[PDB]
Order: sequence, then structure tokens, then C-alpha cells
Amino acid sequence: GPVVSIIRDDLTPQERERLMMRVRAALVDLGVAVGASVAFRQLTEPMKSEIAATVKKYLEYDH
Amino acid sequence: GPVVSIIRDDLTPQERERLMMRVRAALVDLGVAVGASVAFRQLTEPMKSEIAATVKKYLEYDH
Amino acid sequence: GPVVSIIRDDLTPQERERLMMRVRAALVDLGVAVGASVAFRQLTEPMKSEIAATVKKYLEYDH
Amino acid sequence: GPVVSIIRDDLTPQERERLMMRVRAALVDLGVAVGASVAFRQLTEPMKSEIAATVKKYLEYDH
Repeated sequence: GPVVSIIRDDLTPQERERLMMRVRAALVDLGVAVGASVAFRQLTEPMKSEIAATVKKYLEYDH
Repeated sequence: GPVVSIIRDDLTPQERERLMMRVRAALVDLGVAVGASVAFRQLTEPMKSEIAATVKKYLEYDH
Repeated sequence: GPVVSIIRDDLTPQERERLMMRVRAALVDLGVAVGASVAFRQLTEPMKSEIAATVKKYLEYDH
Repeated sequence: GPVVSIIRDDLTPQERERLMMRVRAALVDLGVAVGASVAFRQLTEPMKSEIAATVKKYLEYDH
């Protein structure tokens, strides 16, 4: 019965791609915004560290 | 000569705020996308490290 | 009489799959939105309980 | 220093509302899809329980 499978099965390759594409699109947008800020010399080193730490906290990346 | 100052003067508080709000908005969007990916257990530790390294490269943050 | 059967017959496997595919797609969208909210620590335990009770009421799931 | 605050400050009321609006919109979409499935009698009690458990897992709601 494929009907039960529609609810139970884990993410399909298409669904997994959609979630990653959203991460990629957000990463590009951040590069665009940070690229403009760095061009106008708006980010000090502590500010850069705080943005990096924020992203690592999003990622649950303990480094 | 206020007209000269319009072209010469450094970024105003309003313009600086606008540039940082764009960084903040992209940071929120990235937390939204990564939050969903982490919820579906889509990011391995190497993948997390690559995203973090990409952001540090955007920042020109040499750490 | 196949023309009568077209109106009378129960849902076909293709039709049943389309309906359950819509449930799956909504479930994924909810995991995406809740995943982001949980990442920003926006859901308290009573709020989580209200969302769960709302879904159980949709389901007519008396538990 | 308002520019620092733009990166450091916690989620604003407008940002918090946008995130929870996304949860509400997904909840409505799920009620629409489940409402149609329930109308065509497509959900058995175990299927209802699996959908509910999936949502509670999204919520990190340990009940």
C-alpha cells in the first residue's frame, strides 16, 4: 500500500533538494549583503566574529 | 557647499543602518532555512563546517 | 456501463494518492515552519501543546 | 551604537510575528488537507496517530 508510504516514508530526493536549495539561496543572500557591507568597510573584526558565531549556533556546529 | 558634501561625505547613519538591516535580514533567513534543515536531520558535521567556512570567507574573517 | 462507474466508483488509487500527497506536503511545510520557530526558541511548552491539540482536532483523533 | 544592535539584538516583534505567521499558515494548510482526507474517510486511527506523532516530534513536545 503506497498510501501509507506517503505519510511514513522519509524525505524524498526532491524534498531533500528543496530544503538544501533554501539553505543555498539564504547563503547567497548573506554573501550579497555581507559583500556590500565589507565593500563599505562596515564590519569590524568583533562584528565579523559575532555573525560567524550566530551562524555556527544556527548550525549546531560546536566549533 | 552642501551639494559637494552630498557626494563626498561618508555613509550617513541612515545609510549605515540600511546596510546592516540587510545583513540582519539575510542572517534571519539563513537561520530559518538551517533551522528547517537541522530539524529534518539534513546537515552532517562536514556539511555544517562547509557552510560555516563559506560564511567566514564572505566575512573576510581569517579564523 | 463504464460511464456510470465514473461517477459511482470509489476513489481510485491515483485519486487517493493525490489526497495523501497533499497531506504529506502540508506536513513537510509545517515541519519547516516549526523547525525555524524551534531554532529561534519561539515555542513554549503550552504553545507546543496548543499546536498539537489543534492537529489532533483536525485529525478527529480523540487522544 | 545602533549598527551593532542590528546584528546583536534579539528577534524584534515584527520578526517574531513573521515566524509565527508561517507556523499558522502551515497549520491552516494542514487542516485543509486533513479536512479533505477525513471527508473521504482516508485516515485510519493508526494513520492519524502517525501524523500526530510526526507533529509532536517536530515540536520537540515530549508527550
